[PDB]
Amino acid sequence: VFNATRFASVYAWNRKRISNCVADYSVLYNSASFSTFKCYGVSPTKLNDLCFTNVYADSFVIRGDEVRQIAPGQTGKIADYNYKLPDDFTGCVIAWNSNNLDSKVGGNYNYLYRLFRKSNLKPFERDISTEIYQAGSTPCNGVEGFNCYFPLQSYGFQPTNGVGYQPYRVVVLSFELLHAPATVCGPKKSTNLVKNKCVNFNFNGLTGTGVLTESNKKFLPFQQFGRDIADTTDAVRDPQTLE
Amino acid sequence: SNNLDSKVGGNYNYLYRLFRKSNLKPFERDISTEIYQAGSTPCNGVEGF
Amino acid sequence: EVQLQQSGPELVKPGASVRISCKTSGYTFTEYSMFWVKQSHGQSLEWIGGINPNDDSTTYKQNFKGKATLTVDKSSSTAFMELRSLTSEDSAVYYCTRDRYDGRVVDFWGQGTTLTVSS
Amino acid sequence: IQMTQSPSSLSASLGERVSLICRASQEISGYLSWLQQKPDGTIKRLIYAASTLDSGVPKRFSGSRSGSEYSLTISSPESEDFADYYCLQYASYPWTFGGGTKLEIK
Amino acid sequence: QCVNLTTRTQLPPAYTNSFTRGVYYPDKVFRSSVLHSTQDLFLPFFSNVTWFHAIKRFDNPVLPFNDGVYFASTEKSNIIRGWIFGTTLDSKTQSLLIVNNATNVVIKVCEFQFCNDPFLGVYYHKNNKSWMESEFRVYSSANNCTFEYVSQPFLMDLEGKQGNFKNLREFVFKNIDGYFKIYSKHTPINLVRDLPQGFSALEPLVDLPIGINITRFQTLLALSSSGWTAGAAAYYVGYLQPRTFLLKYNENGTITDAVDCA
Ligand SMILES: *[C@@H]1O[C@H](CO)[C@@H](O[C@@H]2O[C@H](CO)[C@@H](O)[C@H](O)[C@H]2NC(C)=O)[C@H](O)[C@H]1NC(C)=O
Ligand SMILES: *[C@@H]1O[C@H](CO)[C@@H](O[C@@H]2O[C@H](CO)[C@@H](O)[C@H](O)[C@H]2NC(C)=O)[C@H](O)[C@H]1NC(C)=O
Ligand SMILES: *[C@@H]1O[C@H](CO)[C@@H](O[C@@H]2O[C@H](CO)[C@@H](O)[C@H](O)[C@H]2NC(C)=O)[C@H](O)[C@H]1NC(C)=O
Ligand SMILES: *[C@@H]1O[C@H](CO)[C@@H](O[C@@H]2O[C@H](CO)[C@@H](O)[C@H](O)[C@H]2NC(C)=O)[C@H](O)[C@H]1NC(C)=O
Ligand SMILES: *[C@@H]1O[C@H](CO)[C@@H](O[C@@H]2O[C@H](CO)[C@@H](O)[C@H](O)[C@H]2NC(C)=O)[C@H](O)[C@H]1NC(C)=O
Ligand SMILES: *[C@@H]1O[C@H](CO)[C@@H](O)[C@H](O)[C@H]1NC(C)=O
Ligand SMILES: *[C@@H]1O[C@H](CO)[C@@H](O)[C@H](O)[C@H]1NC(C)=O
Ligand SMILES: *[C@@H]1O[C@H](CO)[C@@H](O)[C@H](O)[C@H]1NC(C)=O
Repeated sequence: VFNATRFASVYAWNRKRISNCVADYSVLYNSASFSTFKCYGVSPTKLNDLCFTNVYADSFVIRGDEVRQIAPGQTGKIADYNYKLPDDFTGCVIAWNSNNLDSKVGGNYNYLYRLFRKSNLKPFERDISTEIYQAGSTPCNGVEGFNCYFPLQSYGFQPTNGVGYQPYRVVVLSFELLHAPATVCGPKKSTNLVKNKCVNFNFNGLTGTGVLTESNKKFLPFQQFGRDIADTTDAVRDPQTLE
Repeated sequence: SNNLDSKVGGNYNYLYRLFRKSNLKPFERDISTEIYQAGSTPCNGVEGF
Repeated sequence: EVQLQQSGPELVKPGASVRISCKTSGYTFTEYSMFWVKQSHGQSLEWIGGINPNDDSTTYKQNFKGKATLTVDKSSSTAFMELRSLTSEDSAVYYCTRDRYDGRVVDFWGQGTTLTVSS
Repeated sequence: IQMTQSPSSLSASLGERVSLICRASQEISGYLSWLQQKPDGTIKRLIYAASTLDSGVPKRFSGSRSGSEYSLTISSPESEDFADYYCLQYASYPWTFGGGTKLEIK
Repeated sequence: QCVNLTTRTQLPPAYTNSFTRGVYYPDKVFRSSVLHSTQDLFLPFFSNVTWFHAIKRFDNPVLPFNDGVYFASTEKSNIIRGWIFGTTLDSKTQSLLIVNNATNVVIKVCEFQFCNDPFLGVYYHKNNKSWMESEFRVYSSANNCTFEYVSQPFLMDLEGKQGNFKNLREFVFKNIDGYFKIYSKHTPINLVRDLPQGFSALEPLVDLPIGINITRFQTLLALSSSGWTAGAAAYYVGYLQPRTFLLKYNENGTITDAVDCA
C-alpha cells in the first residue's frame, strides 16, 4: 500500500482490506518520509497496543493543498465529490509529498479528480461514473458540449510546482471493530527468557509470578501451558523457542 | 457561560493541555509549556517535526 | 434578492458598437449560468447566447455569434454584453437571465436595456 | 428548431377559461418553459419542466403536456395577466421561442 | 459449475451408535495422571449418529450445524474432500468453504452463490492409466471475501484402491464468540461397513476468527454429465450437546478414557 508503484487517483481510490496479520505502526509513525499523520480514533503512539476486526487502507493521490480536506468534517471538492470521511472516523490519515515520483517533466495528466457532482458523496463512497454532467438545464444528449462538462478533469502536476500544486500521496487507515473476533492486532513485545529467578511472567496474556525452571514434562503438539490437581497453572510452553 | 465567555470571532483566551509525558496526579497542576515529543527523535528548541 | 442591475436606455449613431452591463445579486455568482435575450419593440424575443461565469466558457445562437460577444467579471460579479458593428438590425430591448439544472431555469430577468441605434 | 404557438392574440372577459398552446414539430423531450411579458417590459417565468410552477407567482397556472402539444391553462384571468405569453424550447442548442400570444380584454 | 446429478438410488436415512467417540481436548492445558471434570459441547456417549454412504448411492444432503457438529468418515481412496458451512448459502451472507483437493487444502470465507448439489469430479484411469481431478462444482461465483488460507502444494493419491475401509477420519466443528474451531484425529482401521467401537481424543488443528453466523452445513465428495461411479466411503454426523464429562489424563498428558456424567 505505502510503497506501491502507481496509486489510484482520488475519484477511483483503491482499498486494501488488511486483516489476519500483525500491524507494526511503529514503522510508520517513526518514518521521516511523512508530512502528515493525523489520527482521529486514538493517539498515534497507542496503535501498536490495539487490535481490530479489519483495517481498510484507502489509497489515493491529491494536491498538497487538498490533503487537509481528507480530515473528518471538512468542506471542499475532495472532501465532498471525491473522498469523504465520517464525523466519527476512527482511523489515521497519512500523507507525503510525491512530486519527485508523480510529476512527469512536461506535466503529468494521469490522475483525475471529480470537479462536479449532483450531490456530495456519502462517507466512504466512490464514484467511478463518467456520465456527462448536467451543468445546464438543457439535457446533455451529446458526449461533450457547453454546460455538459466531463465530471472527471485532470490535475496539473509539474516538478517546479509549489507545495500545494505538487502531488501528495495519501493513505487513510480506517480501523474497525465489529462483532467478529479482532484479527488485525499489534506486535506483542517479547523480552528475554530468564530462569531460576523469581520474576513477573506474561506468557500470552497469562499474568503471574514465579521461579521459572526448564521442565522435564512433555506436552502435546497442541498444548501451550499446564495445570495441577487444584486447576492452578504450574507449567507453560515458551511461544518463540518451543520448550 | 456562553453569554459571558464566548466571542463571535472566537474567544481564544482559554487553553487545555492536549499533550503531556505522563498521567497527571490527583489535585496536581501543570504550568509547563515544554514541547511534547511524539516522534522517537529528541526535539530541542521552540518547534519540530 | 436576485436582482439584475443592468444598463439604462442607450443610443449611438449606426456603424458603432456599445457597452451593456447586468449586475447580479442575492446568490454566489459562479453557482449559476448567464444567458441573454433580444426582444424588438415589434418582433418577438430571441436568445442571443450565454456565458458560464464559473468556467469562462460560452455558447450562442448561430445568427448572433457573428455580432454578439458575452463576458463576465468575477470581482464586479457582473455580466457584460458587447455589440460589434451595429446597424438597422441592432436595436431592441435586450435582457439578461440566469440558469441552473436544479429547477432554477430562466426564472428572473434584468429590466432589459434600451440599445437604440437611430439618429 | 422552434415550436409554434397556435394563435397570435386571444380575447376574454374576466372569469373565462384561457388555453395557450405551443405545438411541436420535433421531439423536445418535454423540456419547455412559459414566460410572461408585460407591454411595459416586465418579464417573469410561469412554468418549467412541463408541469412545474407555483413559485412566487399566481397559483392558477397549469401546463401539463398534451401529447404532441405543450400547453398553458389558467383558472382565471387578471388585470396583469392580460399580457404577452411565450414558450421557451431549451431541450437543445440553439435555444428558441414561440412567436408569443397576447391575452386581452374584449 | 452448477450441475444437478439426479441418478441415485433413494435410501432411508440410516442411524448408527457413536461408541464413546468424539471426545476432544477442551482446553490447551497440560494435566497429568488426573481426573479433570469439564462442561462443554461434547458428543454424548452412545448417541444416535446419522449415517451416510457413497456406493449406486451418493448421499450428500445439507444438514443443520446447530452449535457444534461431530463428523467422521470411515473410508479409503479419499472420497470425502471438504465442507460447506453458512446461514444463507446463496451469496446473501458470507459462508465458509473448506476444500482438500488434488493440489492443496483451501480454507476461505466469501459471499458464495453455492450450487444446489455441490461436489468435485475425477477422471478414473482415463488415458494416463491413472486418476486425475477434472471437476470443481461447488459455487457459481464468490464475490465479497474476508479470509483466505491455502496450504503449501502437495500430491496425495486419488487412486481407486479396493477392499474395506482403512482410514477412520474424525472431526469436531464448534463456533464460539466468532471463532470457528476445528478438532480432529486419524487412526488406521480394518473395518467393512460401520463406525468402529473405541475411544479417541481429538487434538485442535486450526482456529478461524471469521465472526460469521452458521446454522447449516454439508459435505463435498469426489464423484456424460449424469451416469457415473461413486467410490465406496461412509460418513457419520452427530450434534454436540452441553454435557459434564470426566476425563482421565494419563502421565503423558493425553486423554486416555472418559465418562459421560449423565
Ligand atoms: C523465531 O526466529 C528465530 C530466528 O530469529 C528462531 O531461532 C532460530 O532457530 C533455528 C532452528 O533452531 C536456529 O538454527 C537459529 O540459529 C535460531 N536463530 C536465532 C537467532 O535464535 C526461532 O526458532 C523462531 N521461533 C519460532 C517459534 O518460529
Ligand atoms: C439444480 O437444482 C436446483 C433445485 O431444483 C435448481 O433450482 C431451481 O432453479 C429454477 C430455475 O432454473 C428455479 O425456478 C427453482 O425455483 C429452483 N428451485 C429451488 C428449489 O431452488 C437449479 O436451477 C438446478 N441447477 C441446474 C443448473 O439445473
Ligand atoms: C485446488 O484448489 C486450489 C484453490 O482454488 C487451487 O490453487 C490454485 O492454483 C492455481 C494454479 O493451478 C493458481 O493460479 C491459483 O492462484 C490457486 N488458488 C489458490 C487461492 O490457491 C488448485 O489448483 C486446486 N487443485 C486442483 C488440482 O484443482
Ligand atoms: C457485498 O457485495 C455486494 C455487491 O457488490 C455489495 O453491494 C453493494 O453495496 C454498495 C454499498 O451499499 C452499493 O453502493 C452497491 O450498489 C452494491 N452493489 C450491488 C450490486 O448491489 C455489498 O455492499 C457487499 N457487502 C459487504 C459487507 O461488503
Ligand atoms: C509415553 O510416551 C513414551 C514415548 O513414546 C512411551 O514410551 C514408549 O513405550 C513403548 C511401549 O513400551 C515403547 O515401545 C517405546 O519404545 C517407548 N518410547 C520411548 C522412546 O520411550 C510411553 O509408553 C508412553 N506412556 C504412556 C502410558 O502413554
Ligand atoms: C437410534 O434411533 C432409533 C430410532 O430411529 C432408536 O430406536 C434407537 O434406540 C437409537 N439408537 C441409539 C444408538 O440411540
Ligand atoms: C488425456 O490427457 C490430456 C492431457 O493430459 C487431456 O487433455 C485429455 O482430455 C485426456 N483424455 C481424455 C479422454 O480426457
Ligand atoms: C448473527 O446472528 C445474530 C442472531 O441471528 C444477530 O444478532 C447478529 O447480528 C448476526 N451477525 C451477523 C454478522 O450476521
